[PDB]
Amino acid sequence: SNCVADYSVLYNSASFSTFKCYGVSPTKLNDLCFTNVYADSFVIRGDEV
Amino acid sequence: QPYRVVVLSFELLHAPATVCGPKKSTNLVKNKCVNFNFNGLTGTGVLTE
Amino acid sequence: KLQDVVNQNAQALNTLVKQLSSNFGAISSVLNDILSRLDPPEAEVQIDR
Repeated sequence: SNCVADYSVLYNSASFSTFKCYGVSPTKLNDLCFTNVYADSFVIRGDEV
Repeated sequence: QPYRVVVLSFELLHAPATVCGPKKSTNLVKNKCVNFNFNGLTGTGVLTE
Repeated sequence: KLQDVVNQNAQALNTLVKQLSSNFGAISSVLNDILSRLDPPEAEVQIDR
């Protein structure tokens, strides 16, 4: 919270094997603003993704 | 293979905005019809004080 | 009788206004939030609902 983020930096990174989104389209993020971010992080099997 | 995974889980509550994507703000306009974006609650109208 | 006819119309209009705010199963009832959050290939499904 209480910061700015250029999501297009993430978008333009080819390193991500998927960039799927379910309630916003990943171009529009740079024009939006939010109350909480909630980032969650983990390691799993590739078949589990 | 193992995979690194991240989930970003934005909260769109009716509450003070606290993280934004980068878009540059501009001067306030009074008594003119304008498209407006305060904090992502975007609309169109006459912004009267 | 006259107060009744005025109230029934005022109720019909209050109902019709409140129905704008109903989701009908879309991700929002604020049409401009959908149009700012989503790209047309996704937004057309919400807006159709």
